[PDB]
Amino acid sequence: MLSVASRSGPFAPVLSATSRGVAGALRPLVQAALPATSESPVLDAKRSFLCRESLSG
Amino acid sequence: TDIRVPDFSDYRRAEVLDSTKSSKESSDARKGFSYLITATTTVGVAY
Amino acid sequence: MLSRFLGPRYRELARNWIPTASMWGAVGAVGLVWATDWRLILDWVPYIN
Amino acid sequence: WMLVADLITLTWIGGQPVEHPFIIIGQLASILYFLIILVLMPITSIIENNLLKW
Amino acid sequence: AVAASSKWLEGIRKWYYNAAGFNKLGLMRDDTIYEDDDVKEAIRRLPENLYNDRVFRIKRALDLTMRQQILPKEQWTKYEEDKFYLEPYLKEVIRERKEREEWAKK
Amino acid sequence: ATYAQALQSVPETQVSQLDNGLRVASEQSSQPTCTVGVWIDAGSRYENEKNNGAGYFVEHLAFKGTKNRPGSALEKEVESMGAHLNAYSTREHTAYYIKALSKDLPKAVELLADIVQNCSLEDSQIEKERDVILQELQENDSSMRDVVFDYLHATAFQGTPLAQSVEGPSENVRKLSRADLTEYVSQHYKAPRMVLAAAGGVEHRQLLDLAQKHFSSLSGTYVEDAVPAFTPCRFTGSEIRHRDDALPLAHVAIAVEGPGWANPDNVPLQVANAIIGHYDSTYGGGTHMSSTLASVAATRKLCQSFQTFNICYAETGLLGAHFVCDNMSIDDMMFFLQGQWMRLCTSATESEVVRGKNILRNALVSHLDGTTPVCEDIGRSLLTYGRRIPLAEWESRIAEVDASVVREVCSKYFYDQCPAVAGLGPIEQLPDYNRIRSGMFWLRF
Amino acid sequence: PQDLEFTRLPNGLVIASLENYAPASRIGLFIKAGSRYEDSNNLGTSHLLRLASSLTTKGASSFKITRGIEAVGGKLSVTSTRESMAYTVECLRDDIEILMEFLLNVTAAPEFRRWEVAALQSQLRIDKAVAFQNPQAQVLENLHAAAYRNALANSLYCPDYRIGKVTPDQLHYYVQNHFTSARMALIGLGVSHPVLKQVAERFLNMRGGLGLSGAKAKYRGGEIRDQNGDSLVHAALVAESAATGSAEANAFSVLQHVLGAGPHVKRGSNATSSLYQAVAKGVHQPFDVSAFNASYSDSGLFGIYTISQAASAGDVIKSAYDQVKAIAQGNLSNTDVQAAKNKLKAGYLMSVESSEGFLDEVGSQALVAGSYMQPSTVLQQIDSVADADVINAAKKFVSGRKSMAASGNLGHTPFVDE
Repeated sequence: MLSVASRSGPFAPVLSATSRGVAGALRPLVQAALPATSESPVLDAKRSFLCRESLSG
Repeated sequence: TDIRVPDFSDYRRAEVLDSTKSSKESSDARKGFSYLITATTTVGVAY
Repeated sequence: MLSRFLGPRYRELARNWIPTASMWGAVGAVGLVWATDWRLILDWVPYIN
Repeated sequence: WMLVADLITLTWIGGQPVEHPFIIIGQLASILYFLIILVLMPITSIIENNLLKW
Repeated sequence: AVAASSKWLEGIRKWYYNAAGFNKLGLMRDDTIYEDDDVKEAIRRLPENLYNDRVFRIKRALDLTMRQQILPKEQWTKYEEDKFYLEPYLKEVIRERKEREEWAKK
Repeated sequence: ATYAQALQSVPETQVSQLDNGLRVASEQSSQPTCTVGVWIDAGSRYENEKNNGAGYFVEHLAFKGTKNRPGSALEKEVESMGAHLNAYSTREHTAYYIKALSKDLPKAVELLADIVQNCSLEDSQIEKERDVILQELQENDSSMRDVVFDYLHATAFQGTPLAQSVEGPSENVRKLSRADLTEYVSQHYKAPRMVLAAAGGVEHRQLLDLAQKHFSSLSGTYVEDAVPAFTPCRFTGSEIRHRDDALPLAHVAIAVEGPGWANPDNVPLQVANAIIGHYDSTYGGGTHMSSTLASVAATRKLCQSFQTFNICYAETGLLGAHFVCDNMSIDDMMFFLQGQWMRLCTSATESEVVRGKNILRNALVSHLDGTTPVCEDIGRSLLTYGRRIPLAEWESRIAEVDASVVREVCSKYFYDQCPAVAGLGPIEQLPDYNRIRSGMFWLRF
Repeated sequence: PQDLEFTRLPNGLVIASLENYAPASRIGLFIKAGSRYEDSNNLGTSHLLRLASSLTTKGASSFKITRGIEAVGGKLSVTSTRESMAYTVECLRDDIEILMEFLLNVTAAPEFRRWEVAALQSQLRIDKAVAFQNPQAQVLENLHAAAYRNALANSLYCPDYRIGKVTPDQLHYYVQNHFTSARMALIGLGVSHPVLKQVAERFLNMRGGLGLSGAKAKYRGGEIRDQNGDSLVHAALVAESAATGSAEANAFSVLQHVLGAGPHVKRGSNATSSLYQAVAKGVHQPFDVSAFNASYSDSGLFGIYTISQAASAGDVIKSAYDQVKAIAQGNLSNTDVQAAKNKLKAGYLMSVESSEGFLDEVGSQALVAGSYMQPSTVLQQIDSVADADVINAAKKFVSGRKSMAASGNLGHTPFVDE
């Protein structure tokens, strides 16, 4: 009936024309981050993650 | 977060030691002073 | 075929640049006579004799 | 090579006295030196462009 | 675009092709073009078999001119066999330059 | 049917007030879900050097148990109805909010009133929240973008409260007692400094009577009730350089002093930053893009990303750009960016301003999509402008911007001014401050 | 009001439109394509097709698409799953007619020129390395290869040997056989229903029917282990469950929320998650645990996902698997079932609030089922799930053949037969 995002877990990539590429829905699922020392590393092809997609205007 | 700028008070000009404002204002004054000290030099080297 | 001057957007090419040049076509009548030893503008004013 | 033969004419005229045949020749050759570079050479290259189907 | 001079003006075109002599060096017409920026973009867009044919034909003609020699007359490039291999790629590069220029003034 | 007619049919915001001074605002939009929260005038700019980690410590203990619902009993009640709790803390604001079903509105308002009034700061949850916060600080050091914006505030506002960080230094985290947290709530969680906002399937009359039932015992005027003093903060042109060659990419942020919240110069300065734009290496536009700095960085592979920002406070702000590149590209990225600022102070065309106005109209309506960003826009506009500015008023301010207005406002804020610079990583090719300061004026105009 | 207008065309195309009175509009085209429809000779063609939406078409050059969309402030994005692709356009209400024309040139008449496709091959390497900075992404691609022999085992990203070798003839062949009108749906959000229809009668000259049947997916009970230098161990353990749109699929959705499907409170201790409480009894170190649910058109996967440290990874997986065994032998309260139905009901209504989530929800219903159902109908199907069906879905997992994927330092991670 429904999407793959409703019954959450299988992932999806996006490409934009003026925005950044996103991977998945529940891949950074949390309370692995409240348990200590979950570091996102420095990258060599690094990206902006908030990526204008939630901007105030 | 443990990193902060050390104090620069014995190098500052008199107008910007109050540490509350003179962000935007008294800025045309302090660079208009140090532009006159160089503008005399060009007419002083014109002649 | 130098029609890059002929455009409907770069007519404001010459309107942001000529307010610089309000004296700049006559600075040779202000500045070169400072060193010519002529009397071009030296009769204009009683400033100089 | 018409331009080279025009500069040979001006080298000969410039060592001649200013008399009757060397004023009408020396002033028509002064005209043709500018007519070849400015007018005749750009038109002839365009004619050769059309003959090669570009 | 005159129908009365349809064959006569093709006689002057065939005469000028033989008076010019790049066909005696085994060259095609698009080999002899002056390479400005639009031509250098059209060479980069050629398929790999047409690029390699052009590079060898130019090298063979430069080697003939060093020796002051020409090819045998049965190896000259014929007039109705000259392929304008570069002309479709060059008309598209120029159309893209003129599109970016109307946009910059409107 | 028209964009102009669609801005008229947007539902309006209704504001009320209690006897203690608490404001209550709503927007009804006919949907089965809602978002309700509390927005507070509190933050790290109201802290001094003795309690700089106080407001961030209090946000951690907010969901760990109150007097009526001790321990995990608050968490079991939110989960059993399918609702979400969230919070954040900036340098000037603090928010707690709930996303729930619109028929669970009386239970949601009751839990929010118990969080902000009767939260227990128990002494065993403290001394175990210290180690969570101390480990979170070490995780923040691996985020290069968060470090470089903390550096930019620390050098632009050097000896003011606006230079402090939200989290506070590690020696303050080790020593904050239970007494310092109870003083922070009594001094700052006060009812004329709070806003109760809601968006979704809400009636305004229902939220007002729920606010009188649960919030009326808030102290209206205070013991001795002295006016909360507001010390302003000045801008200083300066720089800070952190050299570390083992990092693979370099982060650079640069800004001049910008306008405050209620300054009307903010709208043409956002049209101007929309002409510079943003770029990232995963974009599909690349070399064909309208922004000049974006098209140059894609053709020559100069950077990984850049962005422009407009940060506003009550009286001042930061106006600038941030970029990431390799160690051989810092001098070229700074050359092209400063050349675009000077090309808007002069020379700005009418066709750029039409594109930059269309970008700002699209970014304003794309933010207000869903009950949670609409509710956050209600809660922070009443603390900032004292009112909610509707979408029809934003459009009439945008429509009066033209090319000569952009040239006047950019010349006022950028031309011949001292910037603030922050740099981190392999930054040996970051230019000298004298060569950066000389880049803020031209030879001709 | 004006809930939805739903229409089948005589060539098989689905058109759906809802008239808002919102200042913005949204158009989406949804296609039955993606990585499950490629075979072993053209692996990675659908990843390159996702990255190629700005290239030159027959109606607009690549310069005019970038400049013409940016001149009004619009956007163009592509999103993909293993079973579908979606092309989305958004702008303000008065600009929507000229961005609808750009969307039809991209999907119905593309050109794949040699020099443009050759310059785009290096973007595959950048796009894959950005996505693989998340350790969840490569674990989930190994899990589909371990679980299936074909047709759902294909990755969303291009294989490394294949970067540089995707040809223009492969892109022309993929669009010709998979972008057809009986596999497509056009969904609007601020446009009237007559406007979308005459838009839709401008792509029917070619693409008249169904293009190519895909192979049915066959379950493999495999295992893939990936030793590397990451600091934490990611592991997943699944079994085959049920296809989307069945009564057994609803019982697995309720079972996921009984066990635990993500947190509700910021920095909370997950008090209602029975998986999280059972692991945290014996483990006193940082971890995370979740229930995994993936549902497709002819198959599905259900299981557990753990993130742990290297020395503790065997203790986390064994205690998580033992909790599912207690539910399968009858230990289930009706209080925990009713609390799980509330999280599943509230999460569905919250995922349809925005314009982005509402448009994706109508598009999936149009391709899978060919109709639209009100959310009042969806909320009554969740109510009809009984306690006997939740226990019976946990018995299908316990007695089923397993698949596994793990990554990190795997010196203490158990094998799938142990």
